[PDB]
Amino acid sequence: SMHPLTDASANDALHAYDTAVKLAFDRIVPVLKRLSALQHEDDFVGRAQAIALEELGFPLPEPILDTAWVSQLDMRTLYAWCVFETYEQTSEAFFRDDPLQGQPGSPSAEAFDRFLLDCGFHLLDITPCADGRLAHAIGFGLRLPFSSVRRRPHAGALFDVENTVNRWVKTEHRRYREAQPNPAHADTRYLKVALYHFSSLDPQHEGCAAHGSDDALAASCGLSRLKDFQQAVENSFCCGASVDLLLMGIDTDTDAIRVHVPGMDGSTRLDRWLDARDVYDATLGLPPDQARQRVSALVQEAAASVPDPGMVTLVARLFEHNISQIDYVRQFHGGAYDDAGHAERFIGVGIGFKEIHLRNLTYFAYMDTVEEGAADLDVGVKIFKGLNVSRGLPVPVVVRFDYHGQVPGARDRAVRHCQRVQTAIESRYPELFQQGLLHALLTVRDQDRHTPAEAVGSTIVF
Amino acid sequence: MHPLTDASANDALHAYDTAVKLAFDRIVPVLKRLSALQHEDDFVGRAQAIALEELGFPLPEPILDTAWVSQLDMRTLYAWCVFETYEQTSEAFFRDDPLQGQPGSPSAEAFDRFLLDCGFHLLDITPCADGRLAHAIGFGLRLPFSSVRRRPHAGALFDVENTVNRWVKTEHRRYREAQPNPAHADTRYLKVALYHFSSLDPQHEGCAAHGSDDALAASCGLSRLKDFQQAVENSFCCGASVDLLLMGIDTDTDAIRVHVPGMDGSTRLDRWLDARDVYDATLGLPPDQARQRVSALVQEAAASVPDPGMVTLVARLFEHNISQIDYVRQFHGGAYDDAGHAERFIGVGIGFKEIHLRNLTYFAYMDTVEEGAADLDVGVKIFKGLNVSRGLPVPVVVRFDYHGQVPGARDRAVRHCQRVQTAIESRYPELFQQGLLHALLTVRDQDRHTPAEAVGSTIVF
Ligand SMILES: O=C(COP(=O)(O)O)[C@H](O)[C@H](O)COP(=O)(O)O
Ligand SMILES: O=C(COP(=O)(O)O)[C@H](O)[C@H](O)COP(=O)(O)O
Ligand SMILES: [Zn+2]
Ligand SMILES: [Zn+2]
Ligand SMILES: [Zn+2]
Repeated sequence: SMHPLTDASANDALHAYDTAVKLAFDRIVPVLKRLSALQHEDDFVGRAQAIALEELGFPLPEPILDTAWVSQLDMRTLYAWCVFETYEQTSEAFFRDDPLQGQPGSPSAEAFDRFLLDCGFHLLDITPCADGRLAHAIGFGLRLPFSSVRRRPHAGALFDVENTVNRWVKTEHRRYREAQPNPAHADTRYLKVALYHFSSLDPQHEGCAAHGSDDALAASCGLSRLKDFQQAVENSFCCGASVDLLLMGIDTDTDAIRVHVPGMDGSTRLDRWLDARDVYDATLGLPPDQARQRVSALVQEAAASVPDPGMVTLVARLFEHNISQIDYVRQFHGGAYDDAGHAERFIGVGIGFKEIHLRNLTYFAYMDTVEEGAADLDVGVKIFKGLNVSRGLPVPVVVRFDYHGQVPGARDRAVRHCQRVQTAIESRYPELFQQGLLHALLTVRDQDRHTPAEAVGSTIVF
Repeated sequence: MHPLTDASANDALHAYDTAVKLAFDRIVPVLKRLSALQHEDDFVGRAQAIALEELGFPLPEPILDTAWVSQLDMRTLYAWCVFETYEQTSEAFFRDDPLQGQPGSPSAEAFDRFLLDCGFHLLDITPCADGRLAHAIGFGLRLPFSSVRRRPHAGALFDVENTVNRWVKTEHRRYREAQPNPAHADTRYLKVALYHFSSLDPQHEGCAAHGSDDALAASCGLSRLKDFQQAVENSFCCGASVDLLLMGIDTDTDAIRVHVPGMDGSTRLDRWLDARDVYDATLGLPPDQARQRVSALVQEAAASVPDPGMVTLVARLFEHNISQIDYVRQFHGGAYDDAGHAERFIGVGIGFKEIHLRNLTYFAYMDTVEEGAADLDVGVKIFKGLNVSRGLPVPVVVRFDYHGQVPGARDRAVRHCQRVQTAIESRYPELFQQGLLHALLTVRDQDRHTPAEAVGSTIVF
């Protein structure tokens, strides 16, 4: 890679990972086209199974192939099935092989938690925008181990203030009772980050659709939620409780971040920021340790007003990491992603997917209640009415809910919550359903341990 | 062949009718060939090449490129092919003038002069909208299309009040431009009502707007004619009148019959002069005499002493219709086998300037669906038997004329078309959702002689 701070080996491993997962999804349609052409031939059911097993790595539903002759092979359902099975194998390998090398207990996960405490933060809770183009922001954009971070995605970065406050009490409680992540009377803070995005190449149409592609607006709402969380904590607990804040954006064309370096008490400005492109150039010609020393100087000078020193160290580390992602896009994507808009393979709805860390793989819509999250799901369906329905393909929806395995009943409740979402989806797009253009897979994840999600129902039935 | 038949004209018109009808009827056979090929590797390539050869255009690629999922969407291709065929048909009408009767054509200039000599400064014709009469002007009466206002209506029930308004507009143009002639000149506006009947099966193949009763269709057509005249005479001072002509046509043979009127439009409903008796009466005569005998026959069939120019003009229509009688004997055995409805698409809105062939278009006049949905429902039921019976969609072409001098009239017309489309999609949601009904939106600038313009479609990509 060109920049002396860039992790060339990591760019290689990351690039192979992205390429392999995308290829698995992209070979579905060529395989299914080939199958469609065989549906009148002699041993089609047998032939199809062996073809699918050999080129997709999993079989197809026997009763679909069996019943093709009545009307025709139901490719819409087969497409959904294959997307679902590919999601499922992808997901499995994530938990089993740790492609990002960031699982709990991994060297880089423990290391980042240690560095974080060294900067005076005992938990990094980041809300990116739920835009599928930001799904790699943690693992690729900031090169952080995914298990060292609380990732809480929302459309336009509008996280839930009340639930954040509660995550803070939980965190405080484990500090008091288990000294995890650290002792309770250590001088560390909860750090809440909001991460907006924008398009340098098409600043006006390809930005954050939840804020009308107005960069200034997405940054303002993002900061406004940060400030509310901070105020909520101070007003809700005795003895000067507080949190730290960080506002950031990322360019969906180049993956370069920009940061509004705050001053000690959270003071940040919306019109001033440090851009990673600018940092990258100021250091491109230096030895690593001198480049690193310049990043700190730049972050320090860029502070809205006198900043907290740990904040400088952490923020400097994020720029150092993003530099690798900047070279990544330059070295693998001509300096600008050809898929500037939405190109996602399936819609994910419910709780953020622990295991999705790839750009443009999943259009995510958060929803804890259906009658509360329909809007974002609607934006996602209309996106896919273009990506998929226009090609004759259905809209593959993957429902997710985490649960605490160590709580009796929790798994069954989450499974029953998956089903009310499915029931709600079926009511809401009744036409798309009827026609075979919308399908749902239900999944649940024991968040109490590092284990694969598990499928617990589907709109595909035999 | 009759001594008065224009042989070569009969060939040219036949060559035209068979050409356009071939274009439309080649569609199904092509789509049948494509359907057989949709599992082959090079399907898209082979289909495009078949369509170019056969229909002369290629197909929407999205529909071919995705046939492997749903299967090949024939209903939508068929509609799209009918629309594309209509566009090529229509564009070539204005480009090539197959009838040799556009504005400024020698034929049109000749006939405009002849109408003036007969004492008439405008010829306004309402045939029943029935698809079996769309060729009445160009084939049946051999008139240049542009020398004539054609105003079709179900059962020939034209708008009395709007016709008076057309008379007013005509006089005004005589006053201000002396076009077609000075206002003081002793000419009259001529309104014609053309009803039809079936000589082979009079009980069921007649004018369905009037229950296939010949008398009712004849008498309602006259009722409108009288009412128009009475309306002019009552609404303006001084002279203020119009001339009238009630005619029918047999849809089995294309013979006309004229109720020759007295000078003041005195028309008898029970007595007519049938072109078949004219035909037989003059068949053994050399042309010069045959023309004389047609004259004396029209003179003698008048209800009371006729106007001299009316006698001349009606004699010319008989002389002209005798060729069309020979036409149907030559190329249709003396009786069309498509005795009934065999139209290739529904047309709604204003009459189609460019449509002049028998059983090509089921036309439903309407300003809005809210009115004349009855007339549209009739067509839709018919195309359930013609197209939905065999799995094909019902193709609708909406047309509105607008004055391409009024600023924004084109815009107004386009929005009028979409207003109709919404109303149609609401009237037949079952067919529309099952993809068994599609609409093409066309507007035509009626201030000059250019082709209509396609402005939207239910087929969407
Ligand atoms: O970070 C999140 C939230 O969203 P995402 O899955 O996108 O990261 C997970 O809940 C982690 O497992 C937290 O760890 P724990 O549940 O043990 O506190
Ligand atoms: O009656 C007609 C033609 O009847 P049809 O359209 O049914 O053949 C009109 O005189 C003109 O054509 C209208 O406008 P324009 O002068 O532009 O043609
Ligand atoms: Zn087949
Ligand atoms: Zn966004
Ligand atoms: Zn009729």
